[PDB]
Amino acid sequence: ETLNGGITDMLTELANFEKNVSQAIHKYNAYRKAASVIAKYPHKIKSGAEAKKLPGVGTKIAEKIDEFLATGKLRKLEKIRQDDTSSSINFLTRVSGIGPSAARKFVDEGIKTLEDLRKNEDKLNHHQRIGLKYFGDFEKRIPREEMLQMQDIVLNEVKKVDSEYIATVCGSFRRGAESSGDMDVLLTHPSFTSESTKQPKLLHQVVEQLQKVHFITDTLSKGETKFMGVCQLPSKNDEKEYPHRRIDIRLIPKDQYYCGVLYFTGSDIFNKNMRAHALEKGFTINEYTIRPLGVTGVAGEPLPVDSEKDIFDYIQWKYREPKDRSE
DNA sequence: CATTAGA
DNA sequence: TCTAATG
Ligand SMILES: [Mn+2]
Ligand SMILES: [Mn+2]
Ligand SMILES: [Mn+2]
Repeated sequence: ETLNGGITDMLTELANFEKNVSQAIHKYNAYRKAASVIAKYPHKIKSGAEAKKLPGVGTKIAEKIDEFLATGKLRKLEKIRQDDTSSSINFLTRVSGIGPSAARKFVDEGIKTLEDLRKNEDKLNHHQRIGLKYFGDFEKRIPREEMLQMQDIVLNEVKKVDSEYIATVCGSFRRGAESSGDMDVLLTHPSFTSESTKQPKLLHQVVEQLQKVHFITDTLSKGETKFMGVCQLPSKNDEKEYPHRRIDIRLIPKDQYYCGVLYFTGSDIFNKNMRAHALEKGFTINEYTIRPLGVTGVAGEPLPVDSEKDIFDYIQWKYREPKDRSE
């Protein structure tokens, strides 16, 4: 957590690079398991040799650790950090729509900067187009204050279109966070669950709503179950407009909400841990259900849920307010 | 780890 | 169809 820090971070830098600037899936995969194990080991690695004892630790990375231990740095690391191309790739990457594949291609074409991308708006797609559009506000955090404002309007039309809806705005917001990166809207409807062969419109009706009122402003992607967009809060009585916000709305079978709710609400750890416990408790939890375990090794059969509580009662735990689902 | 775009 | 990019 800290006695093995420099090593871990260095490695992951090492790993993140192979994946991105290069295509080295494997090396990258390499640096990761290593960067993983070395993180677990309870003592101060004092030499590669020592590291090397480890699993996934080869001559390659161990060599790497000596150098880092020996001298406060690493050239390979220093070289990359300098490398304009590779820099370039990391950069373009921030552009929502942009991935490594693109990055690279873009770079090869010579598009390396913000401006580059502009000049060639043609070379980019709608997503990427949008991404480029709202790059600044896309990297901006969302104050709860706003979060509050957003969730309000949203439940608002949700309600309006059909009173039979259920929306929850999950994530850290849901968890109390003083700020969020985007807004995550979970959605369901009685008239939609497991078997009841859809009602795409169900999703459809809302986005449309939000749009008509100006909440929704662009479309990153619209599917019959997962919309992905951009939104904004009505820029008040002037002098202050709002940044373009990333938002996601998703449809869900009323029969699997709460799990998914539970889940997407986190925290990553809270979940893992709760889930771990459900294992002892003779259960199985996952993004959609909760199945009781059969000693044969495994089992099935989706226990019925109607609330965040049921899942809890099931594994006989303490209801944790989402406030404190921190871990 | 599944959904969406796209080419 | 595949492949990329999001989460
Ligand atoms: Mn070994
Ligand atoms: Mn990006
Ligand atoms: Mn998200």
